[PDB]
Amino acid sequence: VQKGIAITYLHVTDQIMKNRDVIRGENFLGNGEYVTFAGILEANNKIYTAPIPMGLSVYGSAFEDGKWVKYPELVKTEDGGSNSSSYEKGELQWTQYPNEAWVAIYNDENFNNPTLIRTDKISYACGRMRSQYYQTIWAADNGDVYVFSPSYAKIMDADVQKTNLPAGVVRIKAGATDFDSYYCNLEELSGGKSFLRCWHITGDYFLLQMYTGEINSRGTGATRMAVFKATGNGDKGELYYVDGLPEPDRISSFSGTPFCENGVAYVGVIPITADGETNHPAIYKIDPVTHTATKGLTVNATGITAIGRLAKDSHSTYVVSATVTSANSTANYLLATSTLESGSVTPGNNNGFETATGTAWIFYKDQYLYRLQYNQGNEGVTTAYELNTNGGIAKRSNEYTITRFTTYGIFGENIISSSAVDATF
Amino acid sequence: SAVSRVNKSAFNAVAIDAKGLHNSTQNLSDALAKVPGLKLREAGGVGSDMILSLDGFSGKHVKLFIDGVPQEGVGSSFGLNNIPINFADRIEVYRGVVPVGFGTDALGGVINIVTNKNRKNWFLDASYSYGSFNTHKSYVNFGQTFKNGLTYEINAFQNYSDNSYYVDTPVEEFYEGGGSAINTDKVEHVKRFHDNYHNEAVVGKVGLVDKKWADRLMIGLTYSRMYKEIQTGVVQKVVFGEKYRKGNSLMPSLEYRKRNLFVRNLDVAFTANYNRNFTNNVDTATYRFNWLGEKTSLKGRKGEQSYQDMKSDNDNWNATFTANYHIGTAHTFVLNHVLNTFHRENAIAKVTRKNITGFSYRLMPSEHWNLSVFGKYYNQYNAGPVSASTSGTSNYVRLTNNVSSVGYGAAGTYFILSGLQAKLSYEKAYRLPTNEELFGDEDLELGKIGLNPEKSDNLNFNLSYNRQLGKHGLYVETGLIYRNTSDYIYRSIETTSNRSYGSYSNYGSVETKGYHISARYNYSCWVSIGGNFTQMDVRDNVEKTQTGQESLTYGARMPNLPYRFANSDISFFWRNLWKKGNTLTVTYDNMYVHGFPLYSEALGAVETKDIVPTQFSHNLGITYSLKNGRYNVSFECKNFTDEKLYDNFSLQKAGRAFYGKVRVYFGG
Repeated sequence: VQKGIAITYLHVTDQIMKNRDVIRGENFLGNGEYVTFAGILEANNKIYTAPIPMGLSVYGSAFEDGKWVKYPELVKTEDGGSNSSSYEKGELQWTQYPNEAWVAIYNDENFNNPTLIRTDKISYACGRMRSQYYQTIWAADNGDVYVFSPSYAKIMDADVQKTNLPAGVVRIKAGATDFDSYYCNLEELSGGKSFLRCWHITGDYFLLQMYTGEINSRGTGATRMAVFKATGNGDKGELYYVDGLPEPDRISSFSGTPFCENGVAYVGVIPITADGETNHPAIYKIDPVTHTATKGLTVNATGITAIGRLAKDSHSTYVVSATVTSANSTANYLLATSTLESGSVTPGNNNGFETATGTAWIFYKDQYLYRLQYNQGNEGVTTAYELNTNGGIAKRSNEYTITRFTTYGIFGENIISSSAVDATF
Repeated sequence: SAVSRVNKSAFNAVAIDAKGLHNSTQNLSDALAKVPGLKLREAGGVGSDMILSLDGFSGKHVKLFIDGVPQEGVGSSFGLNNIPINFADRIEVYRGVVPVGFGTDALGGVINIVTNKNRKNWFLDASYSYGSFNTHKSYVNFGQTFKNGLTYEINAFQNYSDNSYYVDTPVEEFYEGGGSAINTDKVEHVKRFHDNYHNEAVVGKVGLVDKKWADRLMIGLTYSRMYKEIQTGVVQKVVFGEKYRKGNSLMPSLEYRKRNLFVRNLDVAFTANYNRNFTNNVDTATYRFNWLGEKTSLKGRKGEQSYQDMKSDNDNWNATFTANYHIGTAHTFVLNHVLNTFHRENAIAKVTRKNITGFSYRLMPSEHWNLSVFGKYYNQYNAGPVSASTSGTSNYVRLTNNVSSVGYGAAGTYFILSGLQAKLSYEKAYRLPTNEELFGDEDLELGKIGLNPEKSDNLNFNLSYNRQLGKHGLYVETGLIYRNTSDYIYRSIETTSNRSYGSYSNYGSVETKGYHISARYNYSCWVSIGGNFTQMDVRDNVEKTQTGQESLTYGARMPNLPYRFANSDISFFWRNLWKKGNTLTVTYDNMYVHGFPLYSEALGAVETKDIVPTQFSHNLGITYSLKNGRYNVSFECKNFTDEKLYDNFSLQKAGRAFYGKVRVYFGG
C-alpha cells in the first residue's frame, strides 16, 4: 500500500468524466513524504499547484530501515484517533520540514514531468480548516503568480513540527521557472495576525480573510477582511482593512468563493441578528481601491454557496445559490436575479430551483454551474446546470460518479478534481 | 385475555395476537405495520435498512423490548426486520404514554414482543418457505419440561434471499474512449445483482419452574450472525458491486421470577442480560460498476466508495428489577428499576451508564372507571476523553457528565355504557443525551457546555365502542393525539464567528396533532372485514433561526415524513371443508400511503422538488389447515398489481412476488 494522487477530469463540452492513472505521491518532494495538491491555478497556459507535505505514511516510515524518519519519537506506536483524523500504527502524521514551501508547474492537464521549485521564506502555502484545504496561490492580471502562506504549522503540538516563518507572500514572475526576490511579511502589516483564506480581486489586488485572534483548526475568529496590493509600497506590498462590513462580533460566516466582476468583488455575508433587529444575509460589493464595502442584494436564507452569472442566447442573469437548513435537514436553491446590488431574493413561497447540497460549486465562465459531490451524501452524483433557451434554469442531461476530492479547478475545457488516496503500484 | 386486558387498559395501547399470523411469511415489522399511527420505511428487500415511526417519532424515540428486556444494545443480526412472526406470542404497542415496568427514556413509544411462556410438556414446530427472488426462510422451535421441574426450549431460524428484483433507473455508460457518464434522460429496466442477504439465529433456554423457592429460574444464550451485500447508496443511481457487511452477536441472559415472595400478593422479577456485538464493513474493490453488472477499472484507486476493512467489537449489559403489590382489586402498586451500561470503545473509555426508576399506583374502586398515576426518575452518567491543546490531539483527560430529570403522568378510563369506553392519558417524557453528542468534538472547553435532554408533552384521548348483535360483531375506535416536543439535539451550522460552538445543540421544537379511526366487523365465523386510517400534521415549531432571523419553515409540515395512510383487509373462512378440523382461509389486504416531499414543502418551485408519489398496493393469501393446525400449506402473492413502491425517495422496492410455505406443529 502506497500513497498517490488521484486526478479526475470533467470535460465540459462533451459531458464525459475520465480518471487519470494514479500518480505516485511517495517521495514526491524528494524526502519520502507524500503530498496533497492545493489549488489548480491556470496561468500562462500552464498549471500551478502547491504540493503540501503530509508527513510519512506506513510505507514511508518503514522504507529502507527508517531512512526518511528524522524524528523517531513522532512515529505513531498505537492505532487510534478521531475518525476525521484517525491514524494508523507506524506512520508520522504531519510534516517534519515545516520551514519551506514547494510549487509544482505542469505544461498541460496531463500532469507529466512536474517542474518543482522550493522556497525557504514561507511555510507551506494553503489555508486549513479542520479537514478543508484552501487555495492560497493566485495569479495577477499580468500573469505573475503570488504564493501566500498563513503559517498554519504554527499550531502543531510538537515543537520540531512548528514553523518559525511568519505568514507571508512570495512571487513567481510570468514566464519564469523560479521564485524572484519579492517577499512580503504579512504579519508585520496586519498587527501580527494571520489569514484563513485569500482570493484575487483585480490587477494585483487580493482579498484576505483575517483572523481576529490566533490561528486555529476550527476557524474561530476569522471575521475580518483586508485588501492586499502586491506592488503597493514600491513593490513591498500594502494591506488595508475593509470598511463598511458589519462588526466582527456581528458576523457568523462569509461565503466560500466571492464573485469578481468589473474590478470589484461580491461577497456573501451572514450576520448574527440582535434580538429585535432584521439583519438578513446579503451580498456586499467590495471596492479594492478604496477598500470599502457596500451592502447590496438581500438573501433570505441560512447560507450562501455560490454567486455567479449564467447566459444563453440573448438571455443573462445573476445566480445565487442559497442554502436552507431546518429540521436537521439541508437543501440548496438556485435563485435568479438581475442585479447583485439592490433588491431581495428568497426561496420562500415556492421559489428557486431546488437541489441537494453539494460539496463544491463552480461556475464555468457564464456557460455552466457545476455541483461537485462524491459517492456519499443525500445525492452522491455530480450535476450541472445552465439556462434553457427562454431564460430559465435547467439541468444538464449527463451526470457523473466521482471519487472524494480535496482540491478542484478549471483548465482549458476540463474541470479537474484532485485528492490523495491509497493505491498499489 | 391478555390481548383484551391490554386493549381495555386506560393507556393508549394496542395488542396484536401473533398466533393468527404463524402461517404467513411475515416478520415482526410486517405484523407491526398494521398498528394505527405506526409506519414502516424499508430501503427495499429482505434484510434492508428499516426505520419504524410512531406518531412521527422515529429511531431513538421508539424503544423495543422482548419480554421486558431492552433491545437498544443488540446488533443488526437480531432485529425487528429479520425475526419471523412465529417467534412472537403477541405484540404490544404503547403510544405516547408508557406504563411503569419498562424503565426507558422514549419520547415516541414502546414496542414489546411477548413470546409463548405457557408451552406444553413437549412441543415441536417447524416451517419452511420458498419464494420468488431465490428466498429461503426456515424456522424450528422445540422443547420440553420434565416432572422434576427441569425445562428447556430451543429456537432456530434462518432467512436467505438474493433480492434479485427489477428496478427502473438510468445506467452509467462506459464509453469506448475510456470515459463514462450517466444520462438521466434514458431509463433502463435492470435486475439487481449484488443484493444478497442472509442471517441466522439460535436461541437456547434451560431452567426450573414451579419450585417453592422460584416460580421461574432460567438461563439463556442467543447467537446471531448476518451477512449483507450493499447494492446502492442513499439514491439508486449510485450502484456498488463488491461492498459488503458482516456481523454477529452473542447474548447471555439470566431470569428469576417468583410470586408471594415474603408476603401475600408481592411478586418479584429480576433479569440480567449481556450483549457482545461484532461488525465488519468491507469496501476494497478496484472497479466501478454500473447497473448492468459491467466493470471498469479505477486505474489504481482502491475502494469503490472509500477504502475500508473496518472491524468493530462493542459490549454492554443491563439489569432489571420489578416488584408488584396489590390490596384487593382496588389498589395496585408497581415499582421498577433498570440499569443499562454501554461501552462504545472497541486508557480513557467512552462509557455510558443509565439508571431509570419508576413507581405507579392504580385505583379501581368499581368496574366503571379507574385511574393511574406514575412518576419516573432518569439519571445518566457519561464519560469520555477530551483534549486541551493547540490542535487538541496530544494531551487527553477524563471528562464526566451527569444528567437527571423527573417525569410523570396519569391515565384514566371511564365506561360510559356497557360497550362504550373513554380513555384519557398524559405523560411528560425525556430523551437523554448520548456520549457522542456530548464529547464528539473531544475538546475540553466544548465538553463542559453539556446538553439538556429532549422533552415532550404527550396527550391521548380515545373513544371505543364494541358490541355483539346476534351473529354480527362490531368494533369501532377513534383517537386523538397531541405531541409537543422541545430541546431537540441538532447538528450545528458551520460558522467562523468569534464565539466557539459545539457540534450539537438543544435547538428544535415540533408540534404534532393527529387522529385515527379503526373498524372491525365480523359475521359468525366466515367473514371478517377491518381497516385503519391515520391522519396527522407535524409542524416545525421554531420561530427563529440559529443566528436570530425569522425562520422560513416555521409552521410548515416536517419534511420527508408520511402523514396520511390507511390499510384494510377482508378474510373468508371455510371450516370443516373436506373433513372436520380442516379449514380454508382466503385473505385480501391493501395499503395506502399519501405522497410527501423530500424537502420542506414551502421552499422551491414545485416542478423542481423531489417528491415521493402516492401509493396503493394489494396483497393476497390462501391457507389450508389439516387436523386442527397440525399440517398447514400457504400461498401468497404480494403486490399482485405490480406497482412501483418507494418508502424512501428513489429506492424502489420489489414488484409482484410469489411465496409458498409449509408448516407442522406437534405437542402434548
